[PDB]
Amino acid sequence: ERVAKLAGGVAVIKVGAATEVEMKEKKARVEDALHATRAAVEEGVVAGGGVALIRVASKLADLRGQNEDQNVGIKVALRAMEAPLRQIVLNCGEEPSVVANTVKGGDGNYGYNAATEEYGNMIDMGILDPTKVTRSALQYAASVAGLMITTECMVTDLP
Amino acid sequence: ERVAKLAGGVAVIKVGAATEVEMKEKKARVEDALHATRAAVEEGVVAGGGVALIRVASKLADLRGQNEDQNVGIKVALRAMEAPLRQIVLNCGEEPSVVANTVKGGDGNYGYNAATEEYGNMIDMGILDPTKVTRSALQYAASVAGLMITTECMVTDLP
Repeated sequence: ERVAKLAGGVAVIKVGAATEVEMKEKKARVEDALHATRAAVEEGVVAGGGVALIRVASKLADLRGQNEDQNVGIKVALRAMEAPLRQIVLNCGEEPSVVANTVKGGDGNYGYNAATEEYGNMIDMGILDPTKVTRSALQYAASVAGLMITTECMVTDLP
Repeated sequence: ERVAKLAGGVAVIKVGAATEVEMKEKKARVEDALHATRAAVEEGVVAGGGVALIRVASKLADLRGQNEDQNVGIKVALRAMEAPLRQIVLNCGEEPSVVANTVKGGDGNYGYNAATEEYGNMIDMGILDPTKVTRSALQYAASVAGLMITTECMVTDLP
């Protein structure tokens, strides 16, 4: 904060809306974007639409572990890596597996543009997620769900 | 017509079988088939796997009615025409929308062979439904469900 006061400078974004329920959801989105850009800057961008994830899943098609159970454990994460793309499509009322099949038929930054309903190069269409966020999504989900599946017993209060 | 009936004799069939159950059971299926056949003859075969229906749905992609409600009414039947294929696939434990997407990507008699789990030409693979049956399925379902959706009030006995 002090470095900006001295350096460079300090900027304020003022959000406009007609009402107050609008003000709140809008201010919340600008706050969200403000963070996501700060993350991209410290950690770049990758193809959005969750294609980045689908792309790393095919790169790791040949990853193996110390034994067969570890292998299924890998295939479990890879298969999960498809889910963001799969939900995005499902929220559009469209066939999620059919979109996924055809994105997985492509290469590099080829993806589905859910807004316009046609395939293309995601970076060219301006659909970029920041790397830090995609990474962070993955690391954290993995961390919790990893633990979660090792649960054999649960202890809680009575109803 | 009187000559044809008379000169002419009557052909008979004796359904052979191991068990009296199967026997009389098989006998049944026979009389059935015979039916459809006579009918099939009077008015043939079409690609099974419910592809015929999926095929007519794309031919009618440009059908319209007297007003917008009539239009939705058309899209409602077309969308339904996909259901047999969709159930067949769902009974195999496989992704029904993914199969449908790829059959709809094809043409003519290209379909899914649920038995062998691979796509191909349905007539070549011997998967044929008789026309009279496919037609008749459609006409009757339409007839009842058509009426059914116009229901605003129901009158029955007390529980």
